[PDB]
Amino acid sequence: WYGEPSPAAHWAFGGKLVQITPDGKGVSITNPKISGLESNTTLSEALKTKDFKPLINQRLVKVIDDVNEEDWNLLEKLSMDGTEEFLKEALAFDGNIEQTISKNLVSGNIKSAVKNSLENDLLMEAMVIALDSNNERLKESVKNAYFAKYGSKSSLSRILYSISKREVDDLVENLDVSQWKFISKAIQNLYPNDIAQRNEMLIKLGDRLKENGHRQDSLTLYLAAGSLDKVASIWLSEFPDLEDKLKKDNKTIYEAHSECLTEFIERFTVFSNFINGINNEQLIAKFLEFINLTTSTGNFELATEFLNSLPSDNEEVKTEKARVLIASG
Amino acid sequence: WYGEPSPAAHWAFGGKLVQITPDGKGVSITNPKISGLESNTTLSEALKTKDFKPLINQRLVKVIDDVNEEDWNLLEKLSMDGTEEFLKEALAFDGNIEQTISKNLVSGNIKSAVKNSLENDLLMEAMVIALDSNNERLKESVKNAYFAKYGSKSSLSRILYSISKREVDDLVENLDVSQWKFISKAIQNLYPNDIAQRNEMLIKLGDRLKENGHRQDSLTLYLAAGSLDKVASIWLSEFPDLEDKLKKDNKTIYEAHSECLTEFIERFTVFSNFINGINNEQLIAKFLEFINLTTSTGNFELATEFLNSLPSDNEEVKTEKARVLIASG
Amino acid sequence: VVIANAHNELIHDAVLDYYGKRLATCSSDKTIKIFEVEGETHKLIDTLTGHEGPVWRVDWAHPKFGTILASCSYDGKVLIWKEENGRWSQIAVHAVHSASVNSVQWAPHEYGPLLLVASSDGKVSVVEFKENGTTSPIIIDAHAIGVNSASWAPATSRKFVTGGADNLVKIWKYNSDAQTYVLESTLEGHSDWVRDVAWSPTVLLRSYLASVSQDRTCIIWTQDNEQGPWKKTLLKEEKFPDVLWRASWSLSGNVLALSGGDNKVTLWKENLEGKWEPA
Amino acid sequence: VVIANAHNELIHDAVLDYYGKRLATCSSDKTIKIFEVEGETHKLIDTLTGHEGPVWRVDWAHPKFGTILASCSYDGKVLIWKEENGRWSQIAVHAVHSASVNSVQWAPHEYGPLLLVASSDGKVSVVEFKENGTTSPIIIDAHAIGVNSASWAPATSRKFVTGGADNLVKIWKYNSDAQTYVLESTLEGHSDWVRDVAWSPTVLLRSYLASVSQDRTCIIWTQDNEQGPWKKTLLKEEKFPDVLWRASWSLSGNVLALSGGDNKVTLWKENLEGKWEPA
Repeated sequence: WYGEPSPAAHWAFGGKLVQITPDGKGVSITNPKISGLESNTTLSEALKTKDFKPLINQRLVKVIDDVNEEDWNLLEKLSMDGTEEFLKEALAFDGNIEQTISKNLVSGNIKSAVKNSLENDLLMEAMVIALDSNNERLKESVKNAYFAKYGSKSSLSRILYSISKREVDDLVENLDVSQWKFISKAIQNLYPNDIAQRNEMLIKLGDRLKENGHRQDSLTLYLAAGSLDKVASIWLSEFPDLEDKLKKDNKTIYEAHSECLTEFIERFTVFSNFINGINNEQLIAKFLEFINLTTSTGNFELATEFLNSLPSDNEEVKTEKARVLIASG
Repeated sequence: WYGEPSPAAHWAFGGKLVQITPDGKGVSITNPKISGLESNTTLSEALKTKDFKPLINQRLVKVIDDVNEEDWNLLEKLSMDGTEEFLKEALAFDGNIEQTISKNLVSGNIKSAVKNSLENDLLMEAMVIALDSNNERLKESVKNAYFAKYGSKSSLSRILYSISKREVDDLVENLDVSQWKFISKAIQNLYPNDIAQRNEMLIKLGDRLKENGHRQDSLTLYLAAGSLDKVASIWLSEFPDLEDKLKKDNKTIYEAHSECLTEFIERFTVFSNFINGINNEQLIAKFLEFINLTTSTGNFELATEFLNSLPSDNEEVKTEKARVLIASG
Repeated sequence: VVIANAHNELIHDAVLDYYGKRLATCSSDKTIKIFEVEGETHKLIDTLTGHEGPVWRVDWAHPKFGTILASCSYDGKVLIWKEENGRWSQIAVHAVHSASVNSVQWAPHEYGPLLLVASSDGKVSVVEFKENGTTSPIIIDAHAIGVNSASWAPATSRKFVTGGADNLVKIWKYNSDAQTYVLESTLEGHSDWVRDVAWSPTVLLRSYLASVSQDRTCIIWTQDNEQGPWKKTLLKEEKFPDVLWRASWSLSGNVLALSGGDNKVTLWKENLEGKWEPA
Repeated sequence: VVIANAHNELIHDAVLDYYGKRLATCSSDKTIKIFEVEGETHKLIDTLTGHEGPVWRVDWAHPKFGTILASCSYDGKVLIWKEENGRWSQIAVHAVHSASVNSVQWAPHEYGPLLLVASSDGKVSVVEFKENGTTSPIIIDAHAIGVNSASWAPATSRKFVTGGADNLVKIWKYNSDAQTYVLESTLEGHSDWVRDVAWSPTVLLRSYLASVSQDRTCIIWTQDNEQGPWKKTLLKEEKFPDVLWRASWSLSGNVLALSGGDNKVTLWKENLEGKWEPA
């Protein structure tokens, strides 16, 4: 019933087993080694020495399923190579074309992205890329491709070409010639600092307004480019017609010739004053005709002034200067 | 026949008329004022005083035809206003819309040239305009229009949106999830110097891959973002299924448990070493169950090292820290 | 780590505290002795006196209530002890059984300072030691001839098992309406006085019971879920060489510490078939 | 600007030079006189003697040949005077006509120093004064009873107009095959000896000729084109009070100076109708 020898064993915290010794008067406290229950030697070692290599060899054999294997295989990679090196390896790369542009952009290779897009007729997305570049050279390649497809079509597109490439030669030549005022501003904004080139183009446009019937508009550009030669050519071609209309206006052959000279000269001289800048052989001859008219009136003073205006290369002008010279004095 | 009194009048250079006098023994030399032949008083005066107003008045009346009328009207305009003030007045301004953009470019008003283009679906040219602007503010509105229409369609168009506006939030959420390697790099370029915001997006992309069944790819991003909590989540979800795969493999209930914790722990601990930076309530519980296994093996030194990996806020973690402390020493 | 000749009489129970560091021993000399344990060294802290007969068992309380011990004797009294201010003294006295008290055990700390008490007068008493000083013990008829062992189940609901002189093992459970513990199951198997019962702390999906008996057998009673059948499992088919006295479960692992009358402890574990083998 | 009392005998001609500054006068005293003219002052430079009869007419060469002057006389000779080395001297003598030499005129400078010479022997000669000293005069029978006046057409093709005592007016053109001036046209209208003929220097599309006669009428002759008809136009419908002796054209304007035996000078211009009115 009561009171009998017994080890009366109690389990305790830490794998400790208390018991009463066989003599019944003392206390045993052991640490029984339990089958299939071991102190984790490998882990404790891997947690101090930071050496997880032996552990990997254990769990690589002790593999359960496919998913589990992939995790441990990953850890071996991570161990040998290094954490930084593996991430470079797993995040790396190799309508594929439209994918290739995507590769370029994220990799910071804007250069190859622009060419690839243009080479596969993707102009809109070639522009979006180039808009944020601030690199140039490529910005000039995207534009060339746009003008290689919609270039010389409407008027607006032709204006864009002349602003981009900064060359008005085409715009002067090929634009709608009523839009001549747009071509006027384009010159003044292309060469604010190039008088020589500015004139040549304003003349080129002026010589094109004349070829197309815009006589009044042409003289405006000839005045703006400071060139008598052209305006004189305009008026010298209108000379024999304007002379043959005074003959119909009840006037004699001489009165017609006398008046047509006087008027033309008078006009040419007034317009000469408002312009900046005389070797036109027809102009020099008309002046000469008027020299003989003015001298025969007795007015040598006015004739001398008109002889000086002409270049003194010609022998007749030289002789006519000399004639009046001794005639008045 | 021979030799008789005669005035013997000869004309001579300069309107002179020579004649023998009535007595027949002298000479007379005069300048006859001819009827229709005069000295140009106004021209001689206007050429020295440079006052062409009187001449313009004269010639305005003596006008022949229409062409001649506009020419002298022009000279009046040139006289009163001036050659500079006339060119400004004559080269001035007033499918009209497309012309307005042309007005804006030639007059250097690039500013309105873009808004006029965009307001009328001329997007291609709006880009060619801005490609030379280098002003900012405008370049963005050209992109805004492009992303308003072609923005969230294809993949590449969405990549471009994220590079321009510099936001991966949209990219992480909506882009073809197999194109995650692009999305991963776009994080490394948007935040090279912002550790906090970089990790937040790598997790979001990692989260989405898991959400879409890409287990192996999702982990790679959690490792890159340096988060145990997120990897632990993938590993706690697989746990009960992984515990059942040891039970079927000829093992007792406890054996299956006692190894499936150790396996899990061993794994996580090896992964924990290759990471930078733990409050997952479920993870805390598995760690604590492993502590109890560790102490039952007698190994107090390992148990303390695992208790130090957890936050000391939990009442059980606090008490298990104390219990091990008094047990060992 | 062996503390030889701690008592001059036969010792009946040796239990380590919640930390596994402090040791309470009791014997036929009517006294308890408390030892500090470190490496291979011990220190007698005090000899507790008061029992008017052989001390049968002791149990340590949880540290959160203090450093309290409960002992039980043939004298029929349950004395409660405390270490406060470095001195040990008797604080409470539970004398409600008219026969030898054979088992004493503090409940899970979740339930408070409750004491499960087993006696040879067929009663099992539960005692909460109130902080006001007085008590209000629950007392139930549990076993014919006497109760030898009473063990708490783990904290979930409040259950405990008993082993009796009537050969029976009994599961009890608290009820609100009855204001007491009611029988949930009588488990029949043993053919002589049940000496010890133990309810594995194992938090797992299954419950484990270790009944030990004068019929030289041990039974493990298992339960898969709340309600449902208790399954009988004989630890080993042949009978043991001598009367089994004690059974003890490990903190985690579900391992068995079985004390026999042949003075040999035997440690057991469960295998794939649900059969038992040495550990 | 009157140069009164130049000669003591009747003066037959007075001509200014190319500049309209230097005057040359000739008279019955058989001498030429050269005057410098400025304001209202004159200065006698020299007197040129050598003519053996009254000097009829004088003409100045273009300055580009030097300061030369031809003169002609009743003596039957043309004498050429120069102003080289600050003095005047006779350098050449043209003595081919067997009667009075009435008219002498220098060609347009384009041709060279050609001299047109008309005479009462009815011959008209052409003389280039060569830079090698010698001359080779081209001579033609132009008019019955004698030639009175010969004038050059303006430079274009080489033409001149003659007036004779045979009442006729004649236009001669140089020919390469005939090596001379052949007759192009005989112009009829004058009822008595022609005294002066004058071709206008007008560079216009029409050619103007002015004949003048003892019949006291002036006839303008017009030609609208090379080849084709010369148009007779009587200056005024009534005869002039006395015999007309000279006609002279303005250097530009086509104005006409007319000298009569009534010692009156009359200037005429062309109206819209093609008729002539005072100027």
